[PDB]
Amino acid sequence: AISKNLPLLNNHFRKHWQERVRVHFDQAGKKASRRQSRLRKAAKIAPRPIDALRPVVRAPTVKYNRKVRAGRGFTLAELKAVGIAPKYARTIGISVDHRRQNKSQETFDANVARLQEYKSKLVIFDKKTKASEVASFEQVDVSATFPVEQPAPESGLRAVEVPEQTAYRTLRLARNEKKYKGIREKRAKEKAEAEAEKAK
Amino acid sequence: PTRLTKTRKHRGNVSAGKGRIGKHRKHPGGRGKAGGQHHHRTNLDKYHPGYFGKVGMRYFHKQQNHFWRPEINLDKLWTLVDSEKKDEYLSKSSASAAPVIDTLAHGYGKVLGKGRLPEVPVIVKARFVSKLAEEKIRAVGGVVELVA
Amino acid sequence: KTWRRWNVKVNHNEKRYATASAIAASAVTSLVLARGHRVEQVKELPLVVSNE
Amino acid sequence: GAYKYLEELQRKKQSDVMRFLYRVRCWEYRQKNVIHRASRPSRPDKARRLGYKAKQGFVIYRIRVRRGGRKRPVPKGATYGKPTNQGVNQLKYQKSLRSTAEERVGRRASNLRVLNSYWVNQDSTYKYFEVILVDPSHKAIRRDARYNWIVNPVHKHREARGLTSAGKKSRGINKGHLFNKTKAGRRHTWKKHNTLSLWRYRS
Amino acid sequence: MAKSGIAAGVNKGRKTTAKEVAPKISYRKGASSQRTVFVRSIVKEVAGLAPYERRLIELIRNAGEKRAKKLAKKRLGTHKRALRKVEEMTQVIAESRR
Amino acid sequence: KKERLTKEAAAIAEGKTAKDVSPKPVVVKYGLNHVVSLIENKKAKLVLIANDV
RNA sequence: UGACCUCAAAUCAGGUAGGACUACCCGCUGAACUUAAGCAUAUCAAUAAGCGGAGGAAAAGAAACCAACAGGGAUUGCCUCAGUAGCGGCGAGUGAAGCGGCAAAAGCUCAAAUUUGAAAUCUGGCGUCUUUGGCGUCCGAGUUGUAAUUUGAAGAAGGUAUCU
RNA sequence: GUGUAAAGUUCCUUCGACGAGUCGAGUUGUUUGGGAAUGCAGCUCUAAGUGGGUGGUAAAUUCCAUCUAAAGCUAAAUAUUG
Repeated sequence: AISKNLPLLNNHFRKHWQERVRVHFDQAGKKASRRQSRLRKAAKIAPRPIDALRPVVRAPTVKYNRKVRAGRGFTLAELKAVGIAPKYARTIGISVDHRRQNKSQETFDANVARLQEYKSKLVIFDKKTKASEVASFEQVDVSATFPVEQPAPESGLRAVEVPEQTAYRTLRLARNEKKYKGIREKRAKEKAEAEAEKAK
Repeated sequence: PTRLTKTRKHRGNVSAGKGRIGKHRKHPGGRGKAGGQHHHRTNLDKYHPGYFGKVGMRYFHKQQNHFWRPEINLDKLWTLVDSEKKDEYLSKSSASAAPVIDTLAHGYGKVLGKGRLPEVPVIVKARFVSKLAEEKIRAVGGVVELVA
Repeated sequence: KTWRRWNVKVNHNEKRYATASAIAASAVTSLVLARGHRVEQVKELPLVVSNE
Repeated sequence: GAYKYLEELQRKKQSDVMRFLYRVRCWEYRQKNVIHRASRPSRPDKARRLGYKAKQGFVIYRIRVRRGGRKRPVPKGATYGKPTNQGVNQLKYQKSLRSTAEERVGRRASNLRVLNSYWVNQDSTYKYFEVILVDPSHKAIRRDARYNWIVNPVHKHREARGLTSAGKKSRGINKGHLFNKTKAGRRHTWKKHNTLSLWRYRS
Repeated sequence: MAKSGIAAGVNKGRKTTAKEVAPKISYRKGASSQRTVFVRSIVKEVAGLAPYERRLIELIRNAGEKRAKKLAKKRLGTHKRALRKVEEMTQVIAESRR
Repeated sequence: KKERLTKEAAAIAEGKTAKDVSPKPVVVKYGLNHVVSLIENKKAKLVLIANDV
């Protein structure tokens, strides 16, 4: 049951796995029918675009801080800045997220500029709008028209400024300070009451 | 292909290559890793030392995103410089104007100090550097800028 | 069983290698004759016709 | 409104007043049938919270459920298995008595839709519940835009499928890391995790 | 700024320009109101006290703060809820000594 | 109420506000929520409570 | 002689439930063979059998969420995370989630508020019309609360500049 | 079209009701990757109003972050030996 110099395997096939085998023979058929659904939906609502405009947000965690991606909806503050009521905004292809807030200014400004770029190109029809004017429009892809773009990483040339303390020393000192913050605070405090009670 | 297998060559020979005495059976020795401490001990000791027992402390709910910190050495640091401006940068660079290398935007956590740099000032941006890596960078007239 | 392997993956670059090699072979008369085509009354290969 | 006073008073279940009222009502309910029809909610505020409205087509049924665990119904306690499965006593039903009350009431009044239920009283042998049911064939329900949803056939015996509040509580349908096994149904999650997914171009 | 600007240490992280946020209304959930205080004082007049609340008051009357705290933690379940319970009993006694 | 409604319809037809034709009502306030709200606002002058609720 | 409350009766007027199917779905209940080269925890398996309940899908679903970041943002599925953290006679075995890429994207409703200058609400009967219903009228339901107004993303009551 | 209607939009003031034998705790059983206890259920105890829950090692002290339970509806993407 255990022979030769081989890796030890974890093959989890001790249950009735043969009754739950899902083979995706319909991958091509699903692709084609997905395209047909997409075409029907696009043709139903033309020239109004198929996608709602989405914001741009920072990916969470220390691993994905660098990347920026498409969010769910513009916050109520971002819509407040461009003067669109959220109830109204949902009707003109702008997605809304009541849950997100803006602690920083960079994301808020980027999404405000995104909303302004969208609002500039928006043409809202009405009863007086006739079939010829509507016919003169093309159904765009909102996501491609307003793509989420990564901010440019720093490159080029800059002047060199060398601090006295090395970066390695800076990191070591920061680690040490964080490690001993609590014990140093406790020591300093108890010394404070010791020298403020016996010196009374 | 089934036609190139040895099953097609074993046709006509009684035991199909399994021997007449041994008599290929269901599971002599047990199933899986059975008997690893009893009758397969001689195999586990020889080829998989350290298999049995506990070492170290548990870590409940380990999130691997915290420990994300890909390494880049100094011998590979100039690849992060734009390819078409590398030769121009390598020639005219000076303390008044040196290329800036943001290692974080390229997906790296720590700058390590293996290899030798071109004798050219650079401005390196990293979340972390090793002691020797930063000594080598300042030795060519550069600097390390810590970012977050 | 249906979960037998039916499709096979080929590296994209290798597939393009083969496409280019076959396109090159289409211009060799000995290969076209060996392939089995009646191309003895075509003066030269490749055979290019006007866009009409 | 008096509903705020009712709501705050019903929380003082160990006060003299509520202890007396519970004694009297527990006796009175124990005298009647196991399932009987209540002319009106004994806790009108609690009924309002759970969606009851004083309209024709809303019905209240009081039911009495036996307390305690679930003795394993095997003859003479012999289980015929491994010693880990030999337990007969100290076993517990996986649905609350609230769900059992709703299921039995829904079985009795088979033409109604169980809307919800609530606790009314308690003694050593019985818990007492009041179940709010809706008649889906009454026009006052069929013409009410706030309750038309229950007329749709997906809500046939929603209490027998665990779709009431008590049933969704017992199924572990909640958000977060504490409900990883049961966010989207325990058996659905298990099936998803025990399925071998093979694609055309195997990876 | 509000971050150290480096990847380690106390208050680590990238500096950003903090934007003032208007607090969500849902954060006001635990706030008390005139309506609920007035109703709760009336119900307390009508309801009275639970049997364990009466027993707690006697322990506090007998200078048994340590005794009262243990009974409340046994009854209520947690130490945090017991500490609040013992206090509103101290206020109850303080409002019945006049 | 139907008779008052007819009179107010005639008044609003002739161009009056339907408030200037009917005097302000002085009636018994009933209903539990309504009467509790009146008590809490110190608007009630007398309360009668049934003994068999 | 009358209301009210509770409980009945009727071949009362008009309705409704049950049973069938089984591939998928929502629950409950629930093994053992098997593996561990024995076997009792474990494994098989939170499976088979058994019971209850549906639909064209069901379930879930607009955070008492994930996080610890420069933060994300209902639910579902895929790829990945990952045969990993972890669980385990720490043996045999077993084993998720966050992030990320994508498919699809859609949001909301009550209770808790005095209409109090007017129960403004609703089933039914009867009549009528142009009938998935409208209008009128009479009983009845309902103040132990049916409508309008608000749902935390808010919102209300006053005041406010006009606009859309 | 009954739009002297309804809805939204700015700012100010005062307010701003928000679900209990429930949360939570102990114990028992089952279950889970959940490990001084993941969920569920029984029994006993049983709240509060910036309170309550969560923050994967039990406890106390002090903060911070994040939601707002104990009421409800909702297409699509998904499954499909009938």
